[PDB]
Amino acid sequence: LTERLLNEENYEVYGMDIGSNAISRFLLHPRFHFVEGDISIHSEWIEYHVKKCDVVLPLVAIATPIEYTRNPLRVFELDFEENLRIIRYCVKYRKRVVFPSTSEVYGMCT
Amino acid sequence: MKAVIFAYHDMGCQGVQAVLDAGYEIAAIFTHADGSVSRQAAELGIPVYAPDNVNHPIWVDRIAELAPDIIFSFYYRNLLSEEILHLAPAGAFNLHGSLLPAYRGRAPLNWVLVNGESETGVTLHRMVKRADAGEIVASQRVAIAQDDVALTLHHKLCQAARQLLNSILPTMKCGDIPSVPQRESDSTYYGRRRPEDGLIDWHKPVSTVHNLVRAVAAPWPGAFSYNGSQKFTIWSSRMCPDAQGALPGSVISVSPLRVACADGALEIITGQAGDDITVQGSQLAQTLGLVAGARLRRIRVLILGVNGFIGNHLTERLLNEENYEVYGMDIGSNAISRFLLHPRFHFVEGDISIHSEWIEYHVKKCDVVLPLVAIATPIEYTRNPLRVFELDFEENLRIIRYCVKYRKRVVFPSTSEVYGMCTDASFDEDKSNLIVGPVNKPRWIYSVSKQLLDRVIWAYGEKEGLRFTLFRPFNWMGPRLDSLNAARIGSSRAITQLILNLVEGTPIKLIDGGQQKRCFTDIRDGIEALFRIIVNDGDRCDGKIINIGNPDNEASIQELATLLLDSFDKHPLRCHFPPFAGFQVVESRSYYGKGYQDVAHRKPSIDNARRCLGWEPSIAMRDTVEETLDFFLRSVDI
Amino acid sequence: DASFDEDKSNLIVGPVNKPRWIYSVSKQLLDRVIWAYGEKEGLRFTLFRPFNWMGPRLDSLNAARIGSSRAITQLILNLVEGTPIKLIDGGQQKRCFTDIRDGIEALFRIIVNDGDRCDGKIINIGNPDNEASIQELATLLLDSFDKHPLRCHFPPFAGFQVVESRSYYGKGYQDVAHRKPSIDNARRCLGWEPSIAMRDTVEETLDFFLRSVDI
Amino acid sequence: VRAVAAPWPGAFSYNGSQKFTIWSSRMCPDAQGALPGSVISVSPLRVACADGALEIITGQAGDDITVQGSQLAQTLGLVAGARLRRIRVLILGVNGFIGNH
Ligand SMILES: O=C(O)[C@H]1O[C@H](OP(=O)(O)OP(=O)(O)OC[C@H]2O[C@@H](n3ccc(=O)[nH]c3=O)[C@H](O)[C@@H]2O)[C@H](O)[C@@H](O)[C@@H]1O
Ligand SMILES: O=C(O)[C@H]1O[C@H](OP(=O)(O)OP(=O)(O)OC[C@H]2O[C@@H](n3ccc(=O)[nH]c3=O)[C@H](O)[C@@H]2O)[C@H](O)[C@@H](O)[C@@H]1O
Repeated sequence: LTERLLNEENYEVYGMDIGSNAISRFLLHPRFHFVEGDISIHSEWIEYHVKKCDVVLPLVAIATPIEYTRNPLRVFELDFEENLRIIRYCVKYRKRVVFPSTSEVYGMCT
Repeated sequence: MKAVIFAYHDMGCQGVQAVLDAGYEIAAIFTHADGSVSRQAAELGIPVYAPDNVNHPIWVDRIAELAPDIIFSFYYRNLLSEEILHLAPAGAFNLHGSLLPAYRGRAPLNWVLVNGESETGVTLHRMVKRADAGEIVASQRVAIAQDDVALTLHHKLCQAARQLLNSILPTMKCGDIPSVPQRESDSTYYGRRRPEDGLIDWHKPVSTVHNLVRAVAAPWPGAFSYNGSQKFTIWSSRMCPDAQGALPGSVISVSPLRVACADGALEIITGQAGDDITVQGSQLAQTLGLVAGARLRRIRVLILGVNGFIGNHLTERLLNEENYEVYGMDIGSNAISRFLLHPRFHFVEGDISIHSEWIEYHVKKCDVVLPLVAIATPIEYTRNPLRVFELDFEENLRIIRYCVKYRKRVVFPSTSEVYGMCTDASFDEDKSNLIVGPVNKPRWIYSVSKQLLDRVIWAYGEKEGLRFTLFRPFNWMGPRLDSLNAARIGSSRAITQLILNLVEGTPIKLIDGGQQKRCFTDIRDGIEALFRIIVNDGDRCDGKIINIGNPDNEASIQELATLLLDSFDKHPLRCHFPPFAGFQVVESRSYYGKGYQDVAHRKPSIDNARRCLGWEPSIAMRDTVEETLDFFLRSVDI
Repeated sequence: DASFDEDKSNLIVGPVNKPRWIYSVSKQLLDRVIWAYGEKEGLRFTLFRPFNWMGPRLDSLNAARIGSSRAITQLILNLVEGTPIKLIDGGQQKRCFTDIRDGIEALFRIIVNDGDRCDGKIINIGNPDNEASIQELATLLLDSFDKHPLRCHFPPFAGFQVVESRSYYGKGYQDVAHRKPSIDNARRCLGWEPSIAMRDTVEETLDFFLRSVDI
Repeated sequence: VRAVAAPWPGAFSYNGSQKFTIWSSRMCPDAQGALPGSVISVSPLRVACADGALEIITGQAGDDITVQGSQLAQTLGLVAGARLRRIRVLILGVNGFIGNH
């Protein structure tokens, strides 16, 4: 998504993560700004940036079927709690969430 | 005769009945917790004890109270102290497994199979202070067959002991010593086997690999290797000389399972793929999915206070080594200007007194944490005791809880002042006591602080699994040790304060006589030892309280200023500075203020640093004073 | 030091691999922080260091079975449930035992603070006239047990037995051999010296804990 | 005692408050007169039941090693003796549908 929006004309993308070991190609791209952050720790840097931006895409999530039974609590505490904190940041500062739901929400649907 | 027997496992099980058969009166059998020796002596109506350490005033002064005549050691795990050996007149004799004086180590019944020995047998000898190096009394040797494995050779050598103690033992009841010393060149003390030793090396002879597999055949850990990333063991094998032109590690057949070695091939009979059941060699290569293949990021160091005494020189050393990503946090970079632009170093803005989020984030991002921020000047202890305690204890402790929570390693900086006014000849991390003055002596608000912090680290690393290593510098000094402009306040260590007195032509004060002695360590030696700890070669540092210091440099502050003055006059800029303002001895409560106290002598036990790092100091006092002087001198408007 | 002086005696503890002193070092650093406040901020304070006080209501018999119990009431438990009186590491070390009444009286005098004599000073409450050993304690304990009007209802005495340190306390323990307080600051500031002798303390402590049990 | 002797968990009881196990025994019919549960002697270690007494051949106190019945009663230290608050319920929402009942 960073490369798509970066190739597009008027997109100033701010990307938060703990590393840059896969986004190395466009790190210094003038329309891309990397920021250091963990959605579990930072409350201010994440809230600041949500104000500064227009759309928010909280792509941080643990989405591995093994981790659900392995680490059920960290799966909940990250996929739910911390992401919801970001969503309340958005309702407060009046921003749009392009939020990622999941296919697993249907579960064993007929 | 009265016999005290230290017996354990199968050997002790048989040896106790061998002594009981030889006519002896048994009045004490000592062993350990859990064929057994405890249930054996229990069902014989014998008194049997199992102490933690038999060398104990409750036990030593109650073993000789039983009036022992002989003491016999049948595979005892703990070592006996000479004071406990000399309790029986006729003496004490340990039955060792190997054919002494060979393999005089521990657990040799495995090592004989490993190397491929042809014969080995029991050897009863007289316990001396040397490790299993007494005088031979009897030796029923046993031959190792081509098929023998661990359990088989165990019961075979066990029969050898049970058979030898039916002859020499009834003869020893009369007080004879038909003993023979050991050629102290014909000795091998093979130590304990660690689990990272039953690993297979396929680039060796099949004889070697088969010898290993037999050495750890059930119920031992068993030889093992890895297909891709699946640890699988090999319980039994067959030395197949068929080379079948294949590279070491390559699978040849799947039924029979055959792996190629440097010469020939090893044929795997049984084994397990993981902790699942032991299976047939073909079924073994099935669950592994074998066909015909072979067999078998840099480190993030977080430095809190990169711009500082240690931090500057530590970042330089970690940086020169290729594979290190150092992240250094500080309020200013006014002295780390040389590597700011260095790609393998990232500076980051922060103060541990304010930031409580960025710290935690970075502790996650890194691999080892070095909270080098700490106010460590004797004057500030009495001046701002609350400031010293809040910064050096409270805030740094919060950094450590970050580490225990995120499972990082803490190379934490303890101090020499943790010992305080210690009497010991050399201050030992693991034995020296810790002496401090009363509460009305606030100079120790620093010492007590770093110590309690030490103990909390200890508690975490022990009750919660914190990876840590404590290092206690001993008066490190060199370039970049405080600043002369901040040394004018008193907030400065000893050396650069006297250098300031030479620069501005102030009398060099020698507090309270100036006759106390300390060991002065060079910066290069201390930074090498710290890096050796950080590399942590083979976990030699985990849980250890190491000690960095240079005992070759014990001098007095008068001796220090003397060596300093002679290097000042010999400097090419002595002319640029005023004439020397002389010495003058002053009260302590005249320069440090009320409530001061001091340690008179200081000598570090670098035993652990020698033992864990393969390091001993080098640069002597003279070189340090010269380089320290030079740097600070030319860093002046000239 | 023969008698521990709050204002002169040093403070000695074993190395870090002796977590017994996690308590001592903790209470001391806290002591020193109070001292700092009292001078760098003017905190009104007074520090009192009890010396093996004992009497009625000292731990519980139910919390003594876990180990969470001081020496006196632990042995009282041993004599209550037919359990041997263990004398850790010989039980031959000595401490000065202060009665509850005297210690409370000294503390009350501290709270009164007659004429600000207690401000900034580290008072020490103890009875140097009651130095005894755990061996000698347990014997004086036993001696008071059998002449008690309820000797009969409790089971027989189970004997004494010496035990290693790291068999009852575990890894990393160490102990202070002798302990005697300098009660000068108490005397000087409180007009206070101890009175009740050990036997009364032993007898009243036992008496209370004994009848505090269902029959 | 036989039904769970080694290497099975083993029978056990309480010496006041310490857990000791009985590995081997001899049901001893000589109903030597004591309360069922009283210790009769040390060597042999005997404890009374309803119809006689049980005799302790071997055993272990705590997890220290197994010994003779005599040594067991010493590590325990025995003579003729005998073997051997309400619940706080917090209700958030006490005034309501379930709570009141
Ligand atoms: O690295 C160490 O071993 C420890 O040493 C220091 O303790 P200290 O040696 O007492 O402090 P110094 O600045 O090195 O002073 C040493 C002695 O020199 C003397 N001195 C110092 C300055 C001066 O102007 N004149 C003078 O006579 C004083 O007696 C002073 O105690 C610090 O307390 C610790 O932070 C440090 O870790
Ligand atoms: O109240 C006090 O003076 C101090 O009591 C304790 O220190 P200590 O007296 O040494 O510990 P105790 O449990 O009261 O017992 C004293 C010693 O008797 C010994 N002991 C204990 C129990 C026992 O059954 N047998 C026995 O010999 C132990 O070695 C123990 O250290 C606490 O550590 C201090 O915090 C407290 O201030």
